[PDB]
Amino acid sequence: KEKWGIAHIYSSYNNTIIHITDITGAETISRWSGGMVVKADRDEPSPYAAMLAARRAAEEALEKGIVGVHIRVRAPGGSKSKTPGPGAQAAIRALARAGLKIGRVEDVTPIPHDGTRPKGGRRGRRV
RNA sequence: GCUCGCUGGGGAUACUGCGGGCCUUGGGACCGGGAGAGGCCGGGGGUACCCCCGGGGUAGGGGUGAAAUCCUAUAAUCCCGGG
Ligand SMILES: [Mg+2]
Ligand SMILES: [Mg+2]
Ligand SMILES: [Mg+2]
Ligand SMILES: [Mg+2]
Repeated sequence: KEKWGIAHIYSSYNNTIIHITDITGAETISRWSGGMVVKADRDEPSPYAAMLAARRAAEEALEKGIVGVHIRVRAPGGSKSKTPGPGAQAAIRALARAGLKIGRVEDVTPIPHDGTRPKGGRRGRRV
């Protein structure tokens, strides 16, 4: 019939991770991060690295019989920043261009209802 | 005039003081329908985060203006089921 999977995208200011699993999430199909396609630590969160990683993951998934994916994109969340980095949209676009169909798209960033205390003291980073 | 201070008598009753009588406006008591993260005690929850166990996967993760220390083949980061 139709084999559909899930693409988990983890986007921060330092890196990007693209992880394709099956429909239930318990079996991993492919997994690629920004540090596996570039040489400079400064280029890990760039959109171009996201495109490269997404292309590699999409090819590996396509060779195994996956047809389309639903997308779940997240920032670090918690007591860290709630906003996704610059590589999320580039990752989303590259998956479609590689040949996979796209289902529904939603963000699953974990948000606290007044949880724990963040780092930096009561004055924050002083730079 | 000064020693602005003392003392024997007579007169007045507006104000202050003292005694008596009569009030309700200030203050207090009580009744009615409502408002509020005011306080104390008991019970039930919400996501988030950390650690441990089991399944998948394999070479990086993290962090900076740029790096390094640090974590990772005793299988990390990431995903799933539980405590
Ligand atoms: Mg890296
Ligand atoms: Mg410190
Ligand atoms: Mg300075
Ligand atoms: Mg395991």
